[PDB]
Amino acid sequence: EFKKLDDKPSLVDVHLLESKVYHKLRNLAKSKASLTAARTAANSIYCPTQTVAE
Amino acid sequence: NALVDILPPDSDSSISVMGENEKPDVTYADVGGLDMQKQEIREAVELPLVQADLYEQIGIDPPRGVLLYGP
Amino acid sequence: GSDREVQRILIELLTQMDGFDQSTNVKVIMATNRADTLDPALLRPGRLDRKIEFPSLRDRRERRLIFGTIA
Amino acid sequence: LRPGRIDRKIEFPPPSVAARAEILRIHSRKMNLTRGINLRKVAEKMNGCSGADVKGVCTEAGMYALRERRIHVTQEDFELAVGKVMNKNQETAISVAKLFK
Amino acid sequence: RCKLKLLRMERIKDHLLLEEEFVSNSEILKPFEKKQEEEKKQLEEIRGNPLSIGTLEEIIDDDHAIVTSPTMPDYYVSILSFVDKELLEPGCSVLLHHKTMSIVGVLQDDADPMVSVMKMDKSPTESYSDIGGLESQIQEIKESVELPLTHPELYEEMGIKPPKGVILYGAPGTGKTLLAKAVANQTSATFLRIVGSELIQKYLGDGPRLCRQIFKVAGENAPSIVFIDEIDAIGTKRYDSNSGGEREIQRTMLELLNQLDGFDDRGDVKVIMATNKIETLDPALIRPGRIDRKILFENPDLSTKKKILGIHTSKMNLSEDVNLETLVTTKDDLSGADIQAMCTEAGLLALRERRMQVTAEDFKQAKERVMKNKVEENLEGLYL
Amino acid sequence: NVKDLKASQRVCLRSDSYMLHKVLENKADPLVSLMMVEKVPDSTYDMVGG
Ligand SMILES: Nc1ncnc2c1ncn2[C@@H]1O[C@H](COP(=O)(O)OP(=O)(O)OP(=O)(O)O)[C@@H](O)[C@H]1O
Ligand SMILES: [Mg+2]
Repeated sequence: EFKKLDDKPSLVDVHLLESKVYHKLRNLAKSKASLTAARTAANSIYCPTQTVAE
Repeated sequence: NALVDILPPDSDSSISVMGENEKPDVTYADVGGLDMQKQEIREAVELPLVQADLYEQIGIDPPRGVLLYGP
Repeated sequence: GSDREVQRILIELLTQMDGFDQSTNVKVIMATNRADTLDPALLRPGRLDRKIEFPSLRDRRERRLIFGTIA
Repeated sequence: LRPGRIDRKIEFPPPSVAARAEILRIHSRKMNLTRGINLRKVAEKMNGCSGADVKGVCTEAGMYALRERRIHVTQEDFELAVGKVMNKNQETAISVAKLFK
Repeated sequence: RCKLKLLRMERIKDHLLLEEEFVSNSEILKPFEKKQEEEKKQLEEIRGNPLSIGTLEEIIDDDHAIVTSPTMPDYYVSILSFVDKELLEPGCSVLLHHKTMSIVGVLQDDADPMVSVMKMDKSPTESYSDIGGLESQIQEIKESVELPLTHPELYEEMGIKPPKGVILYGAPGTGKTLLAKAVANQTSATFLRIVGSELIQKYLGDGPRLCRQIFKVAGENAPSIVFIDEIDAIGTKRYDSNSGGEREIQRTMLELLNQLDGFDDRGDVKVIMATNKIETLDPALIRPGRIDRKILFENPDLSTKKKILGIHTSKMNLSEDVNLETLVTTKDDLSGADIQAMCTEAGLLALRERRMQVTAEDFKQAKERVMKNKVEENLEGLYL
Repeated sequence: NVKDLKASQRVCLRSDSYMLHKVLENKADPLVSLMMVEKVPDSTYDMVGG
C-alpha cells in the first residue's frame, strides 16, 4: 500500500523484517530476494547507523 | 580451387576462448562502487547463461547487446 | 579504398550481430570510451538494446566503497 | 516549408490517456501477466509524453518479474515500473539528463 | 477527349518499327557479305579473349603509350594503327590484348556514376506554355539561349559572337526552375543539370573537380545547355569548417569562371543560373559579356495570373459552380506557385469529399489556406 | 548468349581465359545493401495503434 504512498524510508525496515520472517520459515530464496531489495533502498542516503547495522 | 574438405566451426579461430582456458583477473570482491550498474549487469549477462528460458517463459524479449559507455 | 575496408568490417559486425540473436549465448558486450563515435545503425536496438551508463559522480556510499576495496 | 512542395503536414500528439492505455495493451499481449491487472489503471498513474514511455513500463516490469522469478508479471511490478519511468520522465523535463557521456 | 485515333496512329507505327527490325535481323542483317566476313578475319586475330582495360596516362608519338592498369602493372603498349593513332587522349579506357599488349582498340564512353548526377534520367515534359506568362521575360532566354542554337542563321547576319549565358532571378514561384528545363526539352541539346547544394561537399578540393567536370562534358557535346539550379546555395550552405567553410566557397566560385569562359575557349555553353541572392556571385561573373542580358522576375500581375491558373484548370474537372475570375481577384501581385498550390489543394479538398467534381467552393477554401502560409507563418499576422 | 545476358547479373567465369560459363543464380541487389546495412523491418498499423 505504501508504494502508492511511497516517500518512505520506513519500508527499508519492512524489507529487513521480511527477510527475517522468510529465514526462519527456512526459505532462503525469497529471504535473499527481500534482502537484495533492502540493500538497494539503503543505497539512497537517508539511512540511520541502526538501519545500516540491521 | 575446389571445396574438398570442410573445417569445423571450432577450428579456424580468431583466437581461443578465455573463459574456460584462462580466467580474468577481476571478480566482484575487488569491485568497489557502481552498485547502480551492478544491478544492471546480472540482468544482461548472468541470467541468460544460467537459463535463457527465463525471458521466454515470461514473454519479454531478452536484451541484445550491451553498450558500456563513460569517461 | 582502405577506409572502405574499415566500413566493410563494420558491416560484417552487423551481419553477425543479427545472426547471433535469440540463442543461449550472451549477446556481444562492447565498451566505448567516447559515445560520440557511434552510428545510428549500431546504437539502434537489435544490435545494442541495453545502455549501462558509467558516471564519475556516483554517491557517497559508492565512492566510499572504492576507497575501501583498494584499502 | 515553401508552399507548393509540401501539401501535407502531420503532427503527432504526445498521447491521450485513452491512447496511452492502448499502447500499454499492445505490448502486454507479448507479455504474460497475472489475470486481473488492468492496464487502464497503469496509464492513469502515468502522464508520459511518448509511446516509448509506456513501452518502458512494460519493459521494466518484465525485468522486475525476471528478478522475482515468476512467469507471470505481477501487479507489484507495474506499481514500481510506473514510478521508475515517471522519475526518469521528470528528470529529462528539467533540462535533460545526458544519454551519452 | 477523342485523341484515341492519334494514340492509335502513333501506336501503329511503333508496331511497324518492331516488325521490320526483327525480320531484317533474321538472315538479312549483315550475315552473307565478304566486306564484313573477311574484315573480321584479322580483326579477331589481334583481339582476345581478355580485353583487359587500361588507363591512358600519356601518349608517346611513335605508336606507343604508357598505360597503368587497374590491376597495377604498367605496360609500354604499342598501337596497332587501324584504330586511328591520335584519336585517343589521356583519360581514355583502352582495350589491351590478352598476350603482348597492343592497343587493340579504344572505348569512347565509360559510364561513371559521377556524370550520372549531371545527366538526365527523366524527360521534363512540361515545356513552353506550361510555364505560360512572363512572355516578356522569355525573350531574354529564347532570343539568346534557345534561339541561337536553333537558328545560327539570324546570328550569321549580324556577325559577332552569339549570346553567352543568362542569370535568372526574382521572387520564389515565378517558374524560374522550370523555365530552363523547358527550353532544353525543345532544343534537345545536351542537358546537364546540376544542383547548387551538391557543389558544396563536406570534402575539400574535390568540390571544384566536380564543377570542372561539368563543363568539360558541355564542351565535348557541341550543343550545350547547363542548368546550374541554385547558386544562392553556395553562400548560405556549409558543413564542417575544415572542408566546407569559406575556403571551399572561394575555390568553387573561381573554378567556375575558368570553366564558363575564362581562358578555355571551349565549345558554346549556354549557362542558366537560378539564384535569388545575387551577391553570392563574383564581380567577374555579374559583369556581362559572359552572361549578357540579365533577367529580373517580378510576381505576375492579374492578367498574367489568369494564364497561370488556366494551365492548372485544364487538368481540373469543372462545374457550373466554378468561378475562376474571382480566384484571381483576391490575389494581388502574388506568385505562380501560390496559384499552383491552390489548385493542387483544391483537388485535395475534392478527394476528401470523395467526388470528382471540383467546384468554386473547393478552390476558395484552398485559397484561404494558401494565403495562411503568408499570414500564419507570420506570427505578427497583421503588420505590427 | 548476349540477349540472355544483361546488366547487373552475376556470372560464373571459367579461368581458362575468363570464358563466361553460366549465369549465376544469385546476383547482388543494391537496394538490399541499403536496407540490410541499415536494418529495417516492416510494420502494420497495429504498432501505431492509439
Ligand atoms: N507561369 C507559371 N505557370 C505555371 N506554373 C507556374 C508558373 N510559374 C510558376 N509555376 C509553378 O510554381 C512552382 C515553383 O516554380 P519553379 O519551381 O518553377 O521555380 P522558382 O521560381 O525558383 O520557385 P521555388 O524553387 O521556390 O519553388 C512550380 O510547380 C511551377 O510549375
Ligand atoms: Mg525551384
